[PDB]
Amino acid sequence: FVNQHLCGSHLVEALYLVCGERGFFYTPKT
Amino acid sequence: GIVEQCCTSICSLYQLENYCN
Ligand SMILES: [Cl-]
Ligand SMILES: [Zn+2]
Repeated sequence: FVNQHLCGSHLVEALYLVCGERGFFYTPKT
Repeated sequence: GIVEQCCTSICSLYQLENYCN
């Protein structure tokens, strides 16, 4: 797999795909 | 954070994998 700049909802889209059933935390405050 | 890691710089799906529950 390759790198890529993931920004805004595309990041959360990526996360969803990557994680799926496991779910994920989106926390831009870090 | 992920914004910095993946938006400001670049990242892989493995790096993204670190944020799954
Ligand atoms: Cl955009
Ligand atoms: Zn977009």
